[PDB]
Amino acid sequence: QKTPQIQVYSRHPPENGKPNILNCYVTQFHPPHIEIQMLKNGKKIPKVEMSDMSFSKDWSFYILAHTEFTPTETDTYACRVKHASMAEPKTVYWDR
Amino acid sequence: NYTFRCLQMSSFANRSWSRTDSVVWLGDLQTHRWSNDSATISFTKPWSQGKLSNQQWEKLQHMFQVYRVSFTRDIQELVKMMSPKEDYPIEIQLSAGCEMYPGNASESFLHVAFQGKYVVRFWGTSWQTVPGAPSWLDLPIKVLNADQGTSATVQMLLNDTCPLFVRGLLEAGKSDLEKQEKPVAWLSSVPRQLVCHVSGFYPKPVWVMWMRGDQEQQGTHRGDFLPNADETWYLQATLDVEAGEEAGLACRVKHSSLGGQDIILYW
Amino acid sequence: TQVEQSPQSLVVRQGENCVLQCNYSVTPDNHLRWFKQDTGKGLVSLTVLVDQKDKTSNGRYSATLDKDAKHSTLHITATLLDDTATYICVVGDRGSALGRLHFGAGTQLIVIPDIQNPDPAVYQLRDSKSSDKSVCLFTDFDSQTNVSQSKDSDVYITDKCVLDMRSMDFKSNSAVAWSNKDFACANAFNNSIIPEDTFFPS
Amino acid sequence: AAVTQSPRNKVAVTGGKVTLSCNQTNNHNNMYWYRQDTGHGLRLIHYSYGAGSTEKGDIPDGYKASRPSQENFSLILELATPSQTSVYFCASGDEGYTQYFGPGTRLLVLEDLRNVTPPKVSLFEPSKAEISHTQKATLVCLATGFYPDHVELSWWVNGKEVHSGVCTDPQPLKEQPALNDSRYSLSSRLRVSATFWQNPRNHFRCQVQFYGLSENDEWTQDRAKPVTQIVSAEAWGRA
Ligand SMILES: CCCCCC/C=C\CCCCCCCCCC(=O)O[C@H](COC(=O)CCCCCCCCCCCCCCC)CO[C@H]1O[C@H](CO)[C@@H](O)[C@H](O)[C@H]1O
Ligand SMILES: *[C@@H]1O[C@H](CO[C@@H]2O[C@@H](C)[C@@H](O)[C@@H](O)[C@@H]2O)[C@@H](O[C@@H]2O[C@H](CO)[C@@H](O)[C@H](O)[C@H]2NC(C)=O)[C@H](O)[C@H]1NC(C)=O
Ligand SMILES: *[C@@H]1O[C@H](CO)[C@@H](O[C@@H]2O[C@H](CO)[C@@H](O)[C@H](O)[C@H]2NC(C)=O)[C@H](O)[C@H]1NC(C)=O
Ligand SMILES: *[C@@H]1O[C@H](CO)[C@@H](O)[C@H](O)[C@H]1NC(C)=O
Repeated sequence: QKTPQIQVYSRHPPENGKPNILNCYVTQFHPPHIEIQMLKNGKKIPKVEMSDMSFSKDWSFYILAHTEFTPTETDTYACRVKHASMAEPKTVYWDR
Repeated sequence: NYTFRCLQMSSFANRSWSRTDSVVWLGDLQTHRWSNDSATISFTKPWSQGKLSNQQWEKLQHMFQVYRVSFTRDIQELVKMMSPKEDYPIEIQLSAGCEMYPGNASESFLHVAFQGKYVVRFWGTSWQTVPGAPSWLDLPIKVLNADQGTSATVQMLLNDTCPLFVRGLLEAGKSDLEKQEKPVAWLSSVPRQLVCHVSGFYPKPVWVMWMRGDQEQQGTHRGDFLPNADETWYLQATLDVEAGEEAGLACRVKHSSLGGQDIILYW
Repeated sequence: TQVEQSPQSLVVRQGENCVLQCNYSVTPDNHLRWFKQDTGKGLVSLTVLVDQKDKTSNGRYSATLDKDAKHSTLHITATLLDDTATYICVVGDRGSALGRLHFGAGTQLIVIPDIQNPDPAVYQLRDSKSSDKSVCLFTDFDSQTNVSQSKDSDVYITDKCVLDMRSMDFKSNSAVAWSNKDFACANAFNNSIIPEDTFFPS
Repeated sequence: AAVTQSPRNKVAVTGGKVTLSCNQTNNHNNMYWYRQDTGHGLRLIHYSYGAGSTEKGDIPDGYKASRPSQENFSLILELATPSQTSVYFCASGDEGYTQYFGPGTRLLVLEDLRNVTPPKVSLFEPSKAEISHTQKATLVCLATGFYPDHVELSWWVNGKEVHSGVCTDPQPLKEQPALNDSRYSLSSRLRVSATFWQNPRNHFRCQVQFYGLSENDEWTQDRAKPVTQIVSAEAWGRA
């Protein structure tokens, strides 16, 4: 088993009250079975898009989740990954 | 120089449940996908059929269609054959394609991994184990190499079909493969570490450095190339700095898209 | 069923050629093999075809295989009595032991032997241990003759059968009739169409 | 590269335990059990990739498989039913696609053994008149009064089996077709040259291998236990 590494980042420079896309890059895990959630203030965003799963030369899996978001002074966004390798699900928060 | 990769991933949870999904890459651009749920292979680019005629592609999709069903049963049976040496869950990954070099030259590969470790390859006219593989694999290799029909076909795919297909792909896909997208940059600090965010550039080669004028700041740590959804790239560089020292610090970015006029930002 | 054979059964005369079809939907189709099976016995392999469009022979047997059409035929040339058997089609779905074989239900062939010298008779034969019991043997009739059951159900009569004395290149038909008696051979086949030249010794 | 099955032929009752065996000395890893019924092609019951391994085939119900060694592969019927009346084939192979088949095993499973009966055998000697007319001599063998119909008739001259000049009824006949468990008769002919039959040093024998009860089957009737056995009839040549 291998642990997932999670990276949250935005497509365009973030501007308050200005439409954007939020990316969640999940890499380095094995086996391929994974459960990825994108959260707003702790609640699941719906209509989240996933790239197809693929793997790198080192045989480790990766996938890209992304969704449309508007950043505001007051909203917190996160990426929540569940995998066999972990006892508990791991949450990475978006920070500028 | 481009590498064409057909990456296959198959999971087997037990004796009955399995799924196989595939993706296809030319360099760092996805060309096909074939999910377990789909009876047929999907193009992800308009030029994904390359310079193949419709009859040729149909003939080719068909081959794979049959292989997917064959592959599933074979693995299940190879498990039956070795048991209780191995057992489910089982994870098999293939990596197949060719690297294209100038003019005529090319080199094909087919690499198999079992439980995330590279164990088998097709080489020459047969399957063989690679250094480190467990000896029990000798029975499956002996079984797989008994199949003369599979051998001739795989040989044909690697020596002939792959390079031919990819030469056509590079023609058809020239526009996309050679596209130039400009990076956009922004700056931020964390409790002090400065972050230069560079996003939206294509292709992958980029230069990003923190600078005080002409002086190139060591301690600039670039992370990894992270992908955007629109098939551009994202990269960031962190510089470690003392609190109350951000004055005069710039981030300079060079990229083929910008054509000479670098991006310079200031805090 | 994924392998079909035609015809289900056929009757030919000695010397005549025949063709046997095999059609299948098996996928993939690595090879196709034709078996011969004598009644009451095992599976002798005649040929195995392997190529996209393949052709094979084996003495009087020849065969084709067209993989696009998923079709194969087996030609027997100049049939002999011994060709009488069930012929079976098998498609194998891999080129390794990972394969499953898919069997046709077979095609049954009967070859009528050419009787060159018909000399039909009905003879009386005695029990080696018992001068009491006897049988009536109807022999040396050609193949345009039929043997039928008797009126009396106390009279047993068996269907014709052909023997081959390989050593002499000689074949003959016969049938046996006996009964628990007043019963005699001259009256034994009364309920059959027997030739007017049939020999009845004194 | 050959394969052996035993028994070749078996009469069994409902609720019995029947064991069919397969042996191969080819050092083949893989073995396979099939059954053949008229109107179907061979259908795979169970198979094995080596000692201690057994796998379900297409129609495994009512059968257990057993692979105790590289050499042996067994098909076990714990509770035999009439529907398992069939001809069973074993095969073996290495990594290649070829399967080398055994000679086959016929099994019949009856509801009751009450009627099982060995045949009576009689040899009928050549007609002097036939001899005179054809210069050929036909012996006739008769096997009568047996149940069920699982018999193998063979001819032997001077203790060696003969096939040339032999014809045997494809199927036995029923001695009383009206009746439920009718007994059977079966005939065979052996034709030879007059001078061969006229040789008083030639021993002719008709032999019927009957398949009946085992020494392990319970028998409760007064008459003799109708076990698997050979009954034969015999005569010498004469001038
Ligand atoms: C261009 C779009 C790309 C499409 C998506 C990419 C998908 C796949 C990429 C791979 C390309 C390979 C294709 C091969 C085609 C062959 C045709 C065929 O269909 O081949 C399959 C046999 O399956 C395989 O080939 C299995 C692949 C072998 C993988 C080796 C794995 C090593 C095992 C190690 C671990 C074992 C663990 C288990 C024990 C615990 C069946 O072959 C049958 O059918 C063929 C067509 O008639 C005949 O040539 C052949 O005679 C017959 O056997
Ligand atoms: C296909 O080419 C191979 C050699 O090419 C290499 O192996 C391929 C699978 C792939 O990895 C290529 O990119 C490699 O460069 C031929 O294999 C040789 O065959 C000859 C005679 O058949 C034999 O004597 C050699 O041992 C083989 N060479 C090696 C290096 O193993 C093969 O014949 C080619 N097949 C066809 C159908 O063209
Ligand atoms: C992955 O793909 C295969 C084929 O599309 C699926 O296998 C089929 O599953 C259904 C049951 O839902 C069966 O009726 C068929 O017999 C199967 N087809 C075969 C074996 O060729 C498989 O279920 C899919 N996997 C998942 C996880 O959805
Ligand atoms: C096989 O795996 C699936 C998914 O992992 C699981 O839900 C299912 O219960 C398993 N099948 C059996 C028969 O246990």
